[PDB]
Amino acid sequence: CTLKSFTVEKGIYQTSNFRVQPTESIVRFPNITNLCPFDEVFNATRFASVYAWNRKRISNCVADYSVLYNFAPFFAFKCYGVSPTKLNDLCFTNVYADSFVIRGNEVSQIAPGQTGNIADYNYKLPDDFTGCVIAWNSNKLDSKVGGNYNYLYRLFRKSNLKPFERDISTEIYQAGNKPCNGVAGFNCYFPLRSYGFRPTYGVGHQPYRVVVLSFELLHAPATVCGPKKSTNLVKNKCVNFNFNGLTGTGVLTESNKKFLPFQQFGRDIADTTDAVRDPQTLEILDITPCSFGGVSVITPGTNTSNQVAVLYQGVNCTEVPVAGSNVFQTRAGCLIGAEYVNNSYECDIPIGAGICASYSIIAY
Amino acid sequence: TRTQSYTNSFTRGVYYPDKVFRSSVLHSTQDLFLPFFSNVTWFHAIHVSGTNDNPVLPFNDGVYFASTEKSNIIRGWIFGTTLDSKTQSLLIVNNATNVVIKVCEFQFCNDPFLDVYYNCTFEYVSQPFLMDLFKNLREFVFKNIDGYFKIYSKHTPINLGRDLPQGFSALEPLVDLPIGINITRFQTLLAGAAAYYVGYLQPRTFLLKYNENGTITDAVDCALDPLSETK
Amino acid sequence: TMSLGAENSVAYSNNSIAIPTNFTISVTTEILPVSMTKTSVDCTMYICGDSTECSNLLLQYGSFCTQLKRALTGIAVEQDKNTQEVFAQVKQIYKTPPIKYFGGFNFSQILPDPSKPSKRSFIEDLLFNKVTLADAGFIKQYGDCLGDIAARDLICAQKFNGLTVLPPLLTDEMIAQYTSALLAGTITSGWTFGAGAALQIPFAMQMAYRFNGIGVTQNVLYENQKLIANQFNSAIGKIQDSLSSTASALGKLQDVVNHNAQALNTLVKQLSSKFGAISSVLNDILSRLDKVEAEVQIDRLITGRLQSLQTYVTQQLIRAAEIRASANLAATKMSECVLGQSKRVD
Amino acid sequence: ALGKLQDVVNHNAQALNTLVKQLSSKFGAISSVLNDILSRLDKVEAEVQIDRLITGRLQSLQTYVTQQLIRAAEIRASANLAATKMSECVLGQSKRVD
Amino acid sequence: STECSNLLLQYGSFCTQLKRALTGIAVEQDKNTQEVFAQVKQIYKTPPI
Amino acid sequence: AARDLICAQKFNGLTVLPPLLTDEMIAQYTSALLAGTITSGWTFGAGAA
Ligand SMILES: *[C@@H]1O[C@H](CO)[C@@H](O[C@@H]2O[C@H](CO)[C@@H](O)[C@H](O)[C@H]2NC(C)=O)[C@H](O)[C@H]1NC(C)=O
Ligand SMILES: *[C@@H]1O[C@H](CO)[C@@H](O[C@@H]2O[C@H](CO)[C@@H](O)[C@H](O)[C@H]2NC(C)=O)[C@H](O)[C@H]1NC(C)=O
Ligand SMILES: *[C@@H]1O[C@H](CO)[C@@H](O[C@@H]2O[C@H](CO)[C@@H](O)[C@H](O)[C@H]2NC(C)=O)[C@H](O)[C@H]1NC(C)=O
Ligand SMILES: *[C@@H]1O[C@H](CO)[C@@H](O[C@@H]2O[C@H](CO)[C@@H](O)[C@H](O)[C@H]2NC(C)=O)[C@H](O)[C@H]1NC(C)=O
Ligand SMILES: *[C@@H]1O[C@H](CO)[C@@H](O)[C@H](O)[C@H]1NC(C)=O
Ligand SMILES: *[C@@H]1O[C@H](CO)[C@@H](O)[C@H](O)[C@H]1NC(C)=O
Ligand SMILES: *[C@@H]1O[C@H](CO)[C@@H](O)[C@H](O)[C@H]1NC(C)=O
Ligand SMILES: *[C@@H]1O[C@H](CO)[C@@H](O)[C@H](O)[C@H]1NC(C)=O
Ligand SMILES: *[C@@H]1O[C@H](CO)[C@@H](O)[C@H](O)[C@H]1NC(C)=O
Ligand SMILES: *[C@@H]1O[C@H](CO)[C@@H](O)[C@H](O)[C@H]1NC(C)=O
Repeated sequence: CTLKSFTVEKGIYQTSNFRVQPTESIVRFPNITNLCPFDEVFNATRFASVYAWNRKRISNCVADYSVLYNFAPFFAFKCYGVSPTKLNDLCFTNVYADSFVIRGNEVSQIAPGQTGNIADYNYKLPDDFTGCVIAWNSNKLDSKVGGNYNYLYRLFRKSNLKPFERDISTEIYQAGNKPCNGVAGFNCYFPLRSYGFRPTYGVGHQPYRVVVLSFELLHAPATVCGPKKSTNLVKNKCVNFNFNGLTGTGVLTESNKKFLPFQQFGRDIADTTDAVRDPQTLEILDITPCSFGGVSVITPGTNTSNQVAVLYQGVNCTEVPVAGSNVFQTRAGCLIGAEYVNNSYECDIPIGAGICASYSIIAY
Repeated sequence: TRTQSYTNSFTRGVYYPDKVFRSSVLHSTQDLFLPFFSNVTWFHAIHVSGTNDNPVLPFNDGVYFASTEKSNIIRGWIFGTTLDSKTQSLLIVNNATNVVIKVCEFQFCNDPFLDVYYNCTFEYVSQPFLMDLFKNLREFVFKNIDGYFKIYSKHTPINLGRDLPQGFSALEPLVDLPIGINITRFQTLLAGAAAYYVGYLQPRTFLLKYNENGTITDAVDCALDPLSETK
Repeated sequence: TMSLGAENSVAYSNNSIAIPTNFTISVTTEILPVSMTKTSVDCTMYICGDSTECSNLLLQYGSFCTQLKRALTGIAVEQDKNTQEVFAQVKQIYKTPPIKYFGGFNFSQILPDPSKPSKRSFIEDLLFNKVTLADAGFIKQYGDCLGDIAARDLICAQKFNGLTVLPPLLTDEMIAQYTSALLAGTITSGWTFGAGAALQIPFAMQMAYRFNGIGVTQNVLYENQKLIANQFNSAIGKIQDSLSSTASALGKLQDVVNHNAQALNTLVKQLSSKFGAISSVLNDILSRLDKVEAEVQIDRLITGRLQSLQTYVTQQLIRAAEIRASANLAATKMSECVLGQSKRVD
Repeated sequence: ALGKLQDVVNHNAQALNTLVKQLSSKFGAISSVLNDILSRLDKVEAEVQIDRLITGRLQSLQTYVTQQLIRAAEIRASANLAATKMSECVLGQSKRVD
Repeated sequence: STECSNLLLQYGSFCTQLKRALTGIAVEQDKNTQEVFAQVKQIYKTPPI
Repeated sequence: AARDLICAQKFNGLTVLPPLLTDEMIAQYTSALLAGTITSGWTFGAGAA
């Protein structure tokens, strides 16, 4: 199948690559018990104004993200970095919820890389944002026939706004050469305008409620982790493992690595996680890959015989994962199916480091 | 009540850029670092008696603070832009068994001090960090990136007795705060014989050397000279 | 400004000649590379890190992942072909008689010492020690990489990504046996063992043959035999003193070892690049994003790692062509200078 | 008579002229001008077009470097032959035919 | 261009290995010239007649 | 008024390095080889002329 032919000539062929299959799966999560209060974020009486957008810190609880669809009818669920259906598998350190009310034609300003009025003066998102933006129409809750003036937004500011900064100052913006001295007038504007938010307005000018879930990636020990039960710890066996949302396959051993107390992961030259800290017992576990290697086939021509010797490259002959009669140990690895002989001939089929094979199949 | 001197910094102010263990590797990073052999400023604050001007300094993208005082004259810091009840003002106070961090808009006088035995969108009460009671040099790094206040700390005893000594000392990360404040000026707090060193961070690329035990024992500043650029 | 050399003027005249009245015997050292490291790359494991979702998308990228392995197999075959062509030029393994009086010439520093565990000469041991071998073959044997500090070694880090090193076909003991057979045949016969069957001849008459070849009558040898033998012994001692003192003579072999290590280190360190994706970890990408976005980022990483692998294979092919040219040159050197006397200048 | 040396000069000029003329290609982007892309598009779309241009120009540079490596190998072989001819014909007398 | 340079930094060590290959070629050209022409130890000069 | 191709190459980061051995020094090597060959034959290729 490798040579794509029905007739094989005499020689050694690099055919396969063997690998030890994983035995079982291990999940390891911190033993937190509380539930994250997303109901207080979403199901509220009223939301704060955008220039005073409200920030709530969510930590030390189990977060279920499939319950959010129940108590809020949203359609704008734009998630950057993390897919919203994968929020329950992996888990973060700390969550932040930024709640405000914005007009329907400005929801597109709540995105990384966007500038405008609100994205430059009221609420700015970083370009490396890892989070979700949730928006829903709230015309029936924020629309008054006499005009709702309880929602205010900044229109004038001397400079742009750095990401995740609140500016609730009320100083008069000076648009002229003369100083305002705290008195508004010509070229002296109050920088805090207010929306109308009438129910008779067309859609796109109707009020909308926005909750931005800002996620903090795994650098500290994790405090917010969703529903996934943690299994028992298995060492010295090739298993699949899950550590706070980090998935891998390998052998977990005890390590004498000296982690400083602020560290959680330990990395390699090729930017692969090879050392972990157990979130339930603070054990310094080392990750090695499972046993693998190359499989070469030493055969004569199929016109002569159909007998096959197998060379496992690199492994020791005690490392071969059986379930053999003739087993020989060469510097190239383990030779199975070829009987070693004490004689010496010319090299027919080369193997490596002075060992050759020839047609039973003998190795000399 | 204020005396300014200028001195060298040598190779000081190196901190861990992340919480990832690396052992026996040469890692290239780019962050707000204190440049090598920079010009740090020595401040002497002297009061007329041991009872019960404009010394406000600019922030300028991170501050490396250093102190060799045995007693706890230095108690905390004030960060902000205007600091006259017109905007948010970060206040860090170090108690004997507590640390308090606020962003309350209430202002103080032009000469702030902590008397003996003496709206707010963020509040942070925690275990304090000033246990370093040789000369017991204390180094701190404050920076503000993307609405996050990062405080790095280190406490190393020194024996040379000549200002900031030669050698390397990595600063471990201590405090991260999601306060989200504009900072351009800062000041210190006193309980007078205080003496402290101030340096300013710049965006620099460093090459850090992680040894067998995963400690940053050596570093190279890439923009110092062509030899280190070649390195 | 550099100096070209010391200025000289030949005292030319139409009736004046300069004739030498004495001589010296100069033994010089020339180093030629023959073979290099026989690397092998596990293509699928290097690209995907044993991931089924990555491998299914890797199956849509044709036969690059097999033709790179075919090219590396051809390079690994022609390395052993080069070594066989250079060294296996004698049909029978000759050996020196136990009496070692070759007309006063001392060959003890180049003939093998049986007291050593590997039958190599003193100069051969010096040349083996002066080159620091890195990635010599299958020395770890997949058993030295299961530690903690030993896992930090670069050979284990490149070993866990599917980048292995095949051992050479001829061991150093067999190469030393070839050089010992060639040396014993040359000393005991001259060029007759290269022309056909070995014909014995005393070394004094062999040196008389060589001087008559270069245009000097044999009575110069037969009246200056002790002086010529002392000059040859002093030159051999000077070579062994220079090889014991200066370690910078073997530049080409150390450059071959350094290039073969540096290519694998660069290929391993190319795994940390994002290549425009959100992360360089396929498990992190598959855990974070959905199926379609995971397919997009996995495809970006597959394209970047495939380009890096093709760059490595092209560089190895060019270096293999250069090594094969040097090995053909060295085989010509041995056939025309060890097995005979050369009239070609320099 | 000097067509070999003229071909060396012409190849070294042409391999740089092609590399200069390859900067006007779009490689599937909206434009081949980087400042035009940055002035027209916003961050994400501009990043997509800049990534396309980076991939195309990197592939062109790698092709140039590979061709220069092959040409350097050929010139090195010719220089080795010239050094052998200098050592044998000039510094001595050669019995080798032709 | 700062944005193009920041996007180019994610592509790895392609620039470093290309510059290394070109530097090796540039050294090899001078090595070829030296090994072709510098085959004499002393600069001889002809007699005036 | 007319832009040069070498200027267009140099404005896009492509540069040509000068050779280490200049043409006068190459001519000095060839002059030394010629004078040695004329005044000594092959004897300057094996030792002193
Ligand atoms: C650090 O900076 C200060 C000022 O920024 C330097 O002090 C100056 O020193 C020069 C020469 O001694 C004087 O001419 C200036 O008048 C000083 N400036 C001030 C404001 O006093 C100081 O020299 C710098 N340190 C080093 C090591 O160069
Ligand atoms: C943070 O506050 C500082 C004030 O300290 C602001 O800096 C001022 O910016 C205006 C216009 O950009 C200038 O006219 C002033 O001269 C600046 N003052 C100083 C002391 O530099 C700054 O714009 C604010 N915002 C940010 C994001 O830094
Ligand atoms: C030719 O040269 C050799 C050495 O190159 C000369 O041999 C040396 O002669 C001196 C004369 O006193 C001795 O002290 C040395 O011990 C000799 N050296 C060796 C290695 O034997 C030789 O004499 C020269 N012949 C002529 C005719 O000048
Ligand atoms: C041939 O060379 C060997 C090695 O140089 C000579 O052996 C040395 O002899 C001296 C004189 O006694 C000793 O001091 C050294 O220790 C010996 N070295 C070794 C490696 O054995 C030997 O004498 C020379 N001559 C003959 C005839 O063999
Ligand atoms: C919000 O909470 C109130 C009382 O806390 C409850 O009556 C109401 O049904 C909740 N809304 C939703 C959508 O669950
Ligand atoms: C819960 O976690 C803590 C800290 O990780 C640990 O000390 C404790 O043993 C855990 N409890 C159980 C039942 O595993
Ligand atoms: C294989 O295993 C044995 C014992 O487990 C060990 O002594 C030996 O060094 C290993 N390696 C080889 C190449 O035999
Ligand atoms: C500070 O410490 C004193 C005594 O150590 C204590 O009485 C006081 O309550 C503390 N203050 C705070 C805010 O913790
Ligand atoms: C809180 O801040 C607001 C800002 O508008 C201010 O009006 C109010 O007086 C403050 N409350 C105090 C100082 O108690
Ligand atoms: C690492 O720590 C151990 C134990 O503290 C110590 O013996 C060893 O010397 C340390 N390594 C270095 C390089 O200092």
